[PDB]
Amino acid sequence: SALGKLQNVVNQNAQALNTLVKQLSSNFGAISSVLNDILSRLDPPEAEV
Amino acid sequence: DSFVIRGDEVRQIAPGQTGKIADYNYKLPDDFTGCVIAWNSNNLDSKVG
Repeated sequence: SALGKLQNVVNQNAQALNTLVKQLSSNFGAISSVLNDILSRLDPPEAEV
Repeated sequence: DSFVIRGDEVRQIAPGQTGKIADYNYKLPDDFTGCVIAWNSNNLDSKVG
């Protein structure tokens, strides 16, 4: 338990990176969370919406 | 631009619209700006035969 100072930096960096990566699976209000599916299911005028 | 089409196709004349005439006859840019004018012509463009 002597080296908590150096472990905290690694933990913070890893957790921030993990949160940033996990933020990709969110709708944010859209119908689906993957844009490949969006482009292959609707016409452009609402696909862009 | 002036032409004559069927009654149900007056709605198809708009940016980002899909249809037989929209794809194979007349296509509007998605960034179209201007106005659209249409009127019926039974008194001029109709024949009993």
